Amino acid sequence: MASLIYRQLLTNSYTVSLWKEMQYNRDITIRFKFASSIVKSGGLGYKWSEISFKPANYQYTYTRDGEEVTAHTTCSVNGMNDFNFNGGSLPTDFVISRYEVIKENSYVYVDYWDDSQAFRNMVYVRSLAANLNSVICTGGDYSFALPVGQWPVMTGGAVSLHSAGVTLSTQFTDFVSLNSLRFRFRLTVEEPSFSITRTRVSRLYGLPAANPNNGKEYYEVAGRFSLISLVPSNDDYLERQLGELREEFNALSQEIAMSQLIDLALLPLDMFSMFSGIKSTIDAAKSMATSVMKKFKKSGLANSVSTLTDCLSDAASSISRGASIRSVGSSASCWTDVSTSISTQTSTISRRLRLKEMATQTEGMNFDDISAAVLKTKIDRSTQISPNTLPDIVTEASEKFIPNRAYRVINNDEVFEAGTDGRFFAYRVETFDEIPFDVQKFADLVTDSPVISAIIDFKTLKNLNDNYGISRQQAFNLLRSDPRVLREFINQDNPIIRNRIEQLIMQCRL
Amino acid sequence: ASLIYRQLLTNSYTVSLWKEMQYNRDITIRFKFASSIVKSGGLGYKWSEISFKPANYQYTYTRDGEEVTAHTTCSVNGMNDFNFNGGSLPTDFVISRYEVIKENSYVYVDYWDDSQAFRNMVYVRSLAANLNSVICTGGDYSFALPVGQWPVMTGGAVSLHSAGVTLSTQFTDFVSLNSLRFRFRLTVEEPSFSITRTRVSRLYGLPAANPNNGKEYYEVAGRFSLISLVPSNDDYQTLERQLGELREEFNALSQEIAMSQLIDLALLPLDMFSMFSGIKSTIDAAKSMATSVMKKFKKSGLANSVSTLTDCLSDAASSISRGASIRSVGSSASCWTDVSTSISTQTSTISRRLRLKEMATQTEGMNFDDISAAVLKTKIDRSTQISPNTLPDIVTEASEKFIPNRAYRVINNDEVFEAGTDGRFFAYRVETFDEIPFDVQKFADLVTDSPVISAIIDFKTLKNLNDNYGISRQQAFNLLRSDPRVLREFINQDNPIIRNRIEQLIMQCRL
Amino acid sequence: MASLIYRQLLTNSYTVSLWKEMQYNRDITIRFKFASSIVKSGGLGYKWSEISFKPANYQYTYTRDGEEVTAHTTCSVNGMNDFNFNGGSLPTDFVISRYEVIKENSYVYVDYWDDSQAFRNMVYVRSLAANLNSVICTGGDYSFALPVGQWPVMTGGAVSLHSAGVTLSTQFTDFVSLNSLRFRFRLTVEEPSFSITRTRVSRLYGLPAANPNNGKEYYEVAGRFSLISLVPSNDDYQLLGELREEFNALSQEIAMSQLIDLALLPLDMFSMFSGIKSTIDAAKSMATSVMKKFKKSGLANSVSTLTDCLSDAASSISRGASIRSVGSSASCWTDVSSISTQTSTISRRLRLKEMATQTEGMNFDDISAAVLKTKIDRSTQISPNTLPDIVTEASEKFIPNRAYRVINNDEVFEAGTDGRFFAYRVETFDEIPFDVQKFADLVTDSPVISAIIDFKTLKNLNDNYGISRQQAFNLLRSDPRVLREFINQDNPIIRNRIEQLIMQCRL
Ligand SMILES: *[C@@H]1O[C@H](CO)[C@@H](O)[C@H](O)[C@H]1NC(C)=O
Repeated sequence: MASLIYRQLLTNSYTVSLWKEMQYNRDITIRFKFASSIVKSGGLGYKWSEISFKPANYQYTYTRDGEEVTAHTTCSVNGMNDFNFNGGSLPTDFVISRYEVIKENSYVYVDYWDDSQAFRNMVYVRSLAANLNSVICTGGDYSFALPVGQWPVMTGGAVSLHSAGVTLSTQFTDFVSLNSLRFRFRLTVEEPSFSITRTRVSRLYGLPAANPNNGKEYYEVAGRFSLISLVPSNDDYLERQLGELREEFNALSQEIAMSQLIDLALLPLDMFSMFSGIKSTIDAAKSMATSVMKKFKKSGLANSVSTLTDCLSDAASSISRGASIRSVGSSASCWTDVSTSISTQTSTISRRLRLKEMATQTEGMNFDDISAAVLKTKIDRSTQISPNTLPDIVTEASEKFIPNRAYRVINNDEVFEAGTDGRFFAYRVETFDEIPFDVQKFADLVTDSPVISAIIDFKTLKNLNDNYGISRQQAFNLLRSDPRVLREFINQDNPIIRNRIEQLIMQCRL
Repeated sequence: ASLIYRQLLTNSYTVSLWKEMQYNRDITIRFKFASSIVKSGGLGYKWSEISFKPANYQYTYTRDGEEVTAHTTCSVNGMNDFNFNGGSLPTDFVISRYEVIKENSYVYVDYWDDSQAFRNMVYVRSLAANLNSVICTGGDYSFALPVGQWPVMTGGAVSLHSAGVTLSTQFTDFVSLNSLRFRFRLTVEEPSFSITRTRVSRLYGLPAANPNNGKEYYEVAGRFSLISLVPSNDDYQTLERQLGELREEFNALSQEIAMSQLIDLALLPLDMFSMFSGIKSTIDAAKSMATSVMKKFKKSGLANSVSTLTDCLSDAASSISRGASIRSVGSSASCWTDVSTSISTQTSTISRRLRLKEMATQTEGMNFDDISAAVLKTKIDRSTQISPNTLPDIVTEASEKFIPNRAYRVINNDEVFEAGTDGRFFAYRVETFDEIPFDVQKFADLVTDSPVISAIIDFKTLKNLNDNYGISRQQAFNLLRSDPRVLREFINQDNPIIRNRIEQLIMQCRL
Repeated sequence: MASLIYRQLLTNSYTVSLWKEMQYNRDITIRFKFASSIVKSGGLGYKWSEISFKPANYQYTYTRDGEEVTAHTTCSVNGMNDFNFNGGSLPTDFVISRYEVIKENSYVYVDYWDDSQAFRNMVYVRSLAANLNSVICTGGDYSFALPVGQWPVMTGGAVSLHSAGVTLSTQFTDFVSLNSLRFRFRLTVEEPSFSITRTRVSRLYGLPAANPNNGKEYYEVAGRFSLISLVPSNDDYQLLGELREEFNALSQEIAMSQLIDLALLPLDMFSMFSGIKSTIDAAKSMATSVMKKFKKSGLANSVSTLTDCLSDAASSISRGASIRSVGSSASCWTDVSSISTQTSTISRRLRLKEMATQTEGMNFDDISAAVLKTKIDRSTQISPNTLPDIVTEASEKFIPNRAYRVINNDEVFEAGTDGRFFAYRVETFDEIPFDVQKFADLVTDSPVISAIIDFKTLKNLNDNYGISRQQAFNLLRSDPRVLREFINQDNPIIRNRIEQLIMQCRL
């Protein structure tokens, strides 16, 4: 459990979240404006080349419900009809070679954009739809300034714009390029017609392309849109000296309670519990489990685990082991090997039981459990545990917490111990009395059978059985490293155990 | 079946969308050049420039049974600027500058279609195409001079060979297209271009006056294979009354649920996949349901209480203020024996913390939340109104409001101590069930460390059964330990004192 | 454990990453240039209609710290003031209707772009910052080409460019479109003023809009930028016929003692994909690649279908699916010589009991996964597109026939997918009629065990290599300790069975 957090870091290292589907629902005030292109031919001044529409950019600033919002609109037309009027071939007759008009068969496009969060990084959009209201575009009065004679005026023209389909588009300009929202509008001819006064043309529906605004600042229409777009999870599109952080640990040296520590080290403190409560203040939250894992699977522990896996696989499959490497006792196995007297051999064989402890081949208190409990106590009670600094501190912890530990194995009422400090014992279960430590049997048992972690190691167990005379059940449970009886003793206030626990603390400090 | 709860809590850190798709498609690029003439003033013998322009062409051509709308845009770069002046007079034929295509120059062609490969193509890798080489021959452009003979530029042939491919963007006044950029190199051929009635001929290249030769387009076939990045949901181009209805559906299917098969299902490690693959129809290409449910799951009473238990063991182990403050019954306070709010009160307050022993792996028996999850799975699989959009926060409301009033027990040397959130507490013996005074300050020290077991077989029904349907020692031990073997044995032997308890639990998981 | 890896694959199926937040910090040499637009009115040539600025593109190639980098810089100005100077209403007096001048109120924009990686796919950016140094920009000598008269020369003018905020922009052209970075610069007038000679204008500050480059090839200013952008993790965005034979060549070369030592380890995803000397792309996407095919197979579909049938057997009861049930009642764990047929059919779901964590012994799929991890670290032919569906063909075709047992009151009931059943007592091996309709009621709920030590070899062993009570109980329970102890005692009646298991783990 408390070592299952390490096993989980390992397992989920492959993951070493970023996007989010955000829904947006906001009201808008589309204020657009037509624009006309007027090219007058030379000569006397009686001949006009074209009278057409021009896409017109228009940036404005209106008031939302307690916010001031800048916006930017661009109106355009498609499918307009090209009419013309030629009354004579002489330089003194009024002629307009080709002018554009809008009718049913045409459509009116309006690109819209704001500075809001919806259009900040909008490149992908689905579930798009909008409810727009209909308006009325009325043309104005443009006086064709002829040199001499009369002055025809194109006056009138009304047309109702009704909502239509919506899409995306891009407003291109010489400064900014904007991924914008394209509203379509259909046209219904109204009663006011446009007619050129003092001319033989009148009673023709449409809108004139000389003064469509009719001296207005804009044409206003309000709307609402609802869509779902893609945006990065992070809505935005010195820390310490490690010596001094070690001194912060030395300030949190020793004062973990023992009942509380043993109760804390019996909880599956999974990723959520382990990275939620720690220091209760961070904005980013950008997968800090991944941020610590990317440094966790770069260290000696992880490389040694992978080396164990590869020596097992290779040597099993076909590979011979170098003359320095030797098989002690039974058939070859990384678990049973003298890397390279008996003290040395047993320490070397114990250096892999640390990996057994974090390969789910344990039976008891699983020392890495207590190491992780201490870690979760320290990074909780502390404050300089910044997400940049927790990576490689979890690894310094996992690699420098409780280096000198000890293990044991049980076989038919006969226990065989071992430790990385070069110590090796063999002792009976019922009546503790040492035995000649049996090599070629300790290896054969520890290779396969479940191993136990010697928090109650044979020295302390002897001292305890001697002074605090022990019952059979208590002895069996201490051998099996049972937290129930361990905490019953810690509440019985047994100094022979409190000393061992304070020594574990002084060894798990750093 | 609480493995779903455990894995949700564990993988809540992850809180998929995009997808790598391969597209291998044929194309018929029907492209076209366009020339830009500018004729100087004076008489009409003087030409300012004769150059190229980016030339767009949109059309609609037939695929193998599909009508595909397409869009091409051709252009040339690195062309050579030749000139030719017959003199300095207003009447002499002069072309101050004209562009010609040679080997050193390159031809660019942007291509786009209305198929699926191009709708949201913004990132691409493994890009490659198999294009064939073509030939391009010059046209016949008759320079209109005011008076006299009529020179005509005629000839020129250059072969276009396929080359590297990349991306580009075809801008217009109406649309903007994320397009594919085919590049082409040039190699001279035998037909050379020359102006009739003029002292120039037998020089290689392709003129820029009229490349199309009057052809409506030049056509070249190809195929392209690539790998692009796109959103999963292909839709990026082109609750009180409902929850009450679902409550009613649960409170009408609860009794239609069975007991034997439910106990059979409650021994299954139903992982995320096992729970979210067997949806009724996998309705339409749903999102990551684990993330969808978790982003609601980790805001609730359950998860916040887990975090509180965590932090109250943490601070308590860090400094002695919290342990000393929680005011336990006595003889330890790690965090668990805390009374926020007599015996009844303490026991209920402690059992509301024992609610986490189930999803803390501190159990040994039937693990009641397993039954809750199983009933949830059964109902959301046999229901019709359950949507993937409303299942988030329903997987949380169920976990939070299933079996609010529940009971737990602890065994210690042939002495069994029960307790419940409803404020009940019974102490008794294992073999000969006989009530006994309940021992506070011992029940707490035992439930802290010793494994805790669920009260599906609680003392009341246990004693009714021991009287009517009197039981043997091994079966009684296994009922205490809540074994599925003996439980299913009784459920197949049709014991109504267990069937009624199970139906009660069902009426409590009704929601 | 070695089956827990399959259960974990199934669990993490929801993850079936691609993007990443990368930090780029690179040095750059901003070599920009101004450009002016001199428009001359008609008449004689003394009257100037306008002298404005123009967006000035410049494309070049410069040397970074061991790199040769191609770059592109676009200079522009904004908020420049418009001054005028008229010497008379005649066509023969030197007049400039409008000329643009620079002061504090104005700003200078510079769009910058390179061919490096930082600019290849820059579409999203955050935490943008930059360190730029200030420079001085001065105007040259633009001689107004008067047909006749004096020669006015606009000369002088200097301005100090101080850094300002940075943003994004897009440089558009008739050839290329570049997602570029917009460096903005504020201006402070310097001591040298701009003045037109042989003309009544002097001792006025700013930068002349006529010749701001001063005849230079560029204005060089160094800089550095830092950002955090989104990028595809795959850093490139901008053919079984012989595999089976390799497996069957590697099958028996593998040993047995060390294989059993390795088949007890929870070789989770890290441990399973660490010893693979993968490619730069496989190490990034291996797990999801194999998972997207692992949840497409008969194994996954059968698991999901058992789950669907358990849900439907708990719900349907009022209309309960009455297909068949031998035993107490419908379970969907027992859904069906007739006896041999039923047993094989039940064993095709005891494989799911195996990969559902409801076993006690060596859990044959675990041995299969151990063989897999021992073969795919040796096989030379392993590749990113290749391991996916090899993991699945392995999981599907390793040990097709496999047997199981259930113990009840010292009476073992066996079963096998090969249509064989054996009932027998633990202490005294002697067969018994196989009790169907009880074997099912027991295998349904009681734990099951695997047939690594199956009855045939078990009896051969109890005959030849006389066996003790505890050793026999542990061999029934399928204990790896006693298993490895026999394998080290060199018992051919177990070595042969293990070799058979290998040869079935063949692919
Ligand atoms: C066949 O395998 C054995 C061990 O399994 C090995 O010693 C031998 O060299 C192999 N044969 C060849 C030709 O390599």
